[PDB]
Amino acid sequence: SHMREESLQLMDLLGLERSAWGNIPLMRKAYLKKCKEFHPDKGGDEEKMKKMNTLYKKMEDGVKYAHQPDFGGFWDATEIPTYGTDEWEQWWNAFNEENLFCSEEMPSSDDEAT
Amino acid sequence: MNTIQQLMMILNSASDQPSENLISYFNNCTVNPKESILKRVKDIGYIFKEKFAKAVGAGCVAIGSQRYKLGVRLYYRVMESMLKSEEERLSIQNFSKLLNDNIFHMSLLACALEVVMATYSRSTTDLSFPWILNVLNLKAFDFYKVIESFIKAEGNLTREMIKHLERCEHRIMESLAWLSDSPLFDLIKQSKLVPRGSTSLSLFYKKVYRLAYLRLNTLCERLLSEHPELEHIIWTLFQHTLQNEYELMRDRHLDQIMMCSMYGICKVKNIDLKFKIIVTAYKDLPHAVQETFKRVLIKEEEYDSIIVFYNSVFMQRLKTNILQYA
Repeated sequence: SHMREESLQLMDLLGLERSAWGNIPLMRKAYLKKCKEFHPDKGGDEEKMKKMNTLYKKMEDGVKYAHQPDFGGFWDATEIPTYGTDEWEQWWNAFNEENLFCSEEMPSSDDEAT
Repeated sequence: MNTIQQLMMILNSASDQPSENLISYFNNCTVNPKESILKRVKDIGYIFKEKFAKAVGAGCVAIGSQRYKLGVRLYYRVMESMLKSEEERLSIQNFSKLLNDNIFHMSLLACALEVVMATYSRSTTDLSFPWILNVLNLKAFDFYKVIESFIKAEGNLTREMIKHLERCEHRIMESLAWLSDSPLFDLIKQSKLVPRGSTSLSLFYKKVYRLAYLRLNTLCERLLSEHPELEHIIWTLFQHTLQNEYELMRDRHLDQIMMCSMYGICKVKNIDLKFKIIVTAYKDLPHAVQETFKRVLIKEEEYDSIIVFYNSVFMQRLKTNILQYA
């Protein structure tokens, strides 16, 4: 419905050019930049960011999934959570504290070869 | 050559009483250190002889006395050399400051005992390096300060015996220096509230980087052949940790930081490096011990796995410093 209207409406506040449109990864690379630059001290985007998020996610959706009929590249990115209320720093911190966290476990142990 | 035999000879035929010439030095000091250093040797004696026996079988106190006794001759022997090779460079002939400095003697003597002890060592409940320091109540760092100068003040050290001390020195830089309650810290701070203290700590650091880096290199080449531009972005994190977040080394090991620096940097750049392989590779380095990445200090006297150290401490402390690399 209003997809093409939100189109420019999102590429806008995202600071990207409508000629690298449906490129979600390159759009994410951007969206994240707008985060590493947001400060509820220089910016009052508390509302102009709440949208910057809502829309982008509505465009990522069309890709982040693996379809029963399995075609299309595979996603595997992370997770940009709906930014509704959670204070920006508690959110922004959370997100990185994750893209930097190690979810592995040490290995079994020694060998047995000869 | 400098045969283990040649040394054993010079030691046996050496005096147990300071050289007449080595006394000329005492007598040229603002404050004569004779009785001072002399009373030391004696006091240390019991302390050693005993904290030696109470760690080695029984009935063999003779060997004890012998080792220290011999240790002592080497001790004086060096000092003189160490003093002559100081009159020359830096002309002066006095030397009060140094010869009255408890730690000096305390370190020189230690090193000898470590060298004496380690050559008559084929026999011997093991006292390899680490030991001696806890006997003389000597701090790792301080012992380290005398190592370089010591190897150079005795030409009768076997090529092996030398490597033994080089290892020691190398061990103090990778962990011992940074042990809990070690002057290395309390010293570093003070250099951030009044720079230009002396070429020493900044020198130590110099030798450290020389160490760490090369390991960092060894690993970076294997586990990171593609896009090498990272080798230098890790090192930076690393240094930064040493320089600004040094406290993070308290009761930890250089290698421990290197790795975490490896992981965290490859993680903000979205890179194929799994801690799994990092630790896997780490074993191939000519010294590493599984113990280094399996037991890592965390909170109090609680140790867990490098990974835990990472997510609960590393990642959390220099988090901000990393995020500006994404």
